[PDB]
Amino acid sequence: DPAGARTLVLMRHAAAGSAVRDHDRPLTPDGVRAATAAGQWLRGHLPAVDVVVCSTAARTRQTLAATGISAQVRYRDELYGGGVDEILAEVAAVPADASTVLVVGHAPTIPATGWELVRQSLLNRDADPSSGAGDELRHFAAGTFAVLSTTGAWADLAQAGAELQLVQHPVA
Repeated sequence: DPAGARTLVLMRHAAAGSAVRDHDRPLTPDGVRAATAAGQWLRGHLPAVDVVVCSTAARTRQTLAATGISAQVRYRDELYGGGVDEILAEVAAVPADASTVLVVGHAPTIPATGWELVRQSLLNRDADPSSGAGDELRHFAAGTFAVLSTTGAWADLAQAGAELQLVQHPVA
């Protein structure tokens, strides 16, 4: 039945400064360091990212740039303030044979998305409904990412859910 797991990385952009338009706010120097560290970790520890879905905001674009990940990128205004359902609709639309997908977006939606996927996966696995699975997402500062795994096709992610593997917190 399953035939391999797909890897989903849900990232909140790194720390950003001030600008006269919110969408133009740049990373701070500490946010650049945090995004750089996150990229180094991702490229050293996970399969190469195949597809990135990224908010059009400067800070999300810049976070991606700082990671050093070269992949096909889908920039989406839907990720600039979209909710869980919008983020999942965009993940569902990626090339189906992608093995590893990175999402670079904003809180609160990014951690909420992870949490919903975890709870759906619990349900599908007939887990104990008092399970604390997903509680690691309770801290999700700028630059954090969660790594999840699913056996479902990308299109089916909302129904299939995903299991949380790790949450990597910013180190700068």
